[PDB]
Amino acid sequence: AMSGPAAYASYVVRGANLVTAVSYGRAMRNFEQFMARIVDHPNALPSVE
Amino acid sequence: MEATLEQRPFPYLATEANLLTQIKESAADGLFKSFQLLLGKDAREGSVRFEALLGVYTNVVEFVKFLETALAAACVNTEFKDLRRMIDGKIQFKISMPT
Amino acid sequence: FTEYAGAIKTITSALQFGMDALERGLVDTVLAVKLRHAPPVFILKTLGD
Amino acid sequence: QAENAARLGRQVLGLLPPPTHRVSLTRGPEFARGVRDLLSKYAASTRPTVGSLHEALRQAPFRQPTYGDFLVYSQTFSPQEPLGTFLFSFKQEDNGSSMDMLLTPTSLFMLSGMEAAKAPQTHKVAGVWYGSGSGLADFIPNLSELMDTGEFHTLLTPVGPMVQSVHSTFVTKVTSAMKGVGLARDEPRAHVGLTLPCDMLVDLDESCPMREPAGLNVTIYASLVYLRVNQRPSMALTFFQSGKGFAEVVAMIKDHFTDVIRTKYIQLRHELYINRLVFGAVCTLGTVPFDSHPVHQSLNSLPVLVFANFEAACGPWTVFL
Repeated sequence: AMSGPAAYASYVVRGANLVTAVSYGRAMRNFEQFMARIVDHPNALPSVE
Repeated sequence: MEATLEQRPFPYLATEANLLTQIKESAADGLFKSFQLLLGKDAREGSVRFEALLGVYTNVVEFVKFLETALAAACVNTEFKDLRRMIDGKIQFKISMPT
Repeated sequence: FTEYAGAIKTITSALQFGMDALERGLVDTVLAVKLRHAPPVFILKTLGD
Repeated sequence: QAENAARLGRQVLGLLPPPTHRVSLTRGPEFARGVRDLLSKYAASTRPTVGSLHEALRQAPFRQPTYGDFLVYSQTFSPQEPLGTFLFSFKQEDNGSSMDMLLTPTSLFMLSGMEAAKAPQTHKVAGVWYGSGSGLADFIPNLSELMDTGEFHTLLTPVGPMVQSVHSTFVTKVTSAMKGVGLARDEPRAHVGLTLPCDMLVDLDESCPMREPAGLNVTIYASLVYLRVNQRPSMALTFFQSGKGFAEVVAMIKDHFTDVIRTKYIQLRHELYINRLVFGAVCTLGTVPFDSHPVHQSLNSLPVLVFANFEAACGPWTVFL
């Protein structure tokens, strides 16, 4: 017996990625996470937890 | 880096004034650079395509204190403030031996 | 701001590197003290009896 | 709009030479508190941080170079350069109000006229920056006679690397650097290094090792050799990178140019002209700090070295033989 996910994980591009995806020709995994670090907490050191 | 042209389907805006006069002459003799013709069977928005960053993965160096190694059971640790001042240390033993 | 606060992260991670390359100096030299005073088994064993 | 003027209140009063240390005696021993950069051992803690050492980084040495402003014909200075080339100020006579003549080492290869096999790389590149060699020979008519009596090494004053060059159609402005590290104009907070073509540079210290001591210093030397090819006088400019000190490299340069000494002086068993005896000269182009890696590049191809942290300190021309 083992336990794990039953369905695949989801990754669809929302409106914040889609502006970059059409115009700049690039997209990025979890754009909302990059916004939490560069513009919101710029001096937060990269920890583990 | 020279800024180039690209055919990516921008959300274009419309201007009140027109543009179309004397353009057909200006393709033959260059009035302006960075132009690319499009005929009506292929004048559309292209299918959008891209590449992607999937993550920035970085090592974190967990420091290991000497005092919390189990090596330090083989030693006796004393914090000594001014050690550049000392010249020499010295320990004296006295051993009596009965018969 | 994100150039400034992205510059204060570099210099700390260069200087946390400074202290934690010196804590390895303890574990090096203490182990280097032991090996200068560690004769092997075959020399020391018959001196043990 | 005065907020823009308030910026110049910050930057000009922030960027000044440090004033003289002068404290009146009636204040007392306050002057010892005004000495901070001589303090060079800062205290450390268990977890030091920038806020513990923002005072430590604040004292920095005083470094400001002295620039050179040259107004050049747009024909002599080729309009595109890699922005870090070495320069020379050739000088014959003040004929104009202010017109100056500048020589890149690719350009001085064209006035030389040596064979292609001596520098097999730059001959293609320096042949497309200029004409066949008469576009620059029109300005100095004495290039036959300046080589015979040997006055050409007395007319070059080494200048240093480029910093900035604003180019127009007829007149090209050149901003050069002396005394050290030139500040980069276009990229802020950057420093222009000295770039040499890989063909012209000749390294000197190279061993298997089959030990040499380290140091803080390694000195780039310029060289310039009078020779004869096709029974016509011509020059040859080479560079050197060595930290051996001046007493060794003069003996080392003689071993590099052994064949050039021998093939010339076969001629003077027949004709002995005292004007012909002068052979070469060596200048000092300034120091390079130790263990900086010269990084190869590629331009158009043309491989070009680069030296970070270059500082310039020009010297005399001394005649070696």
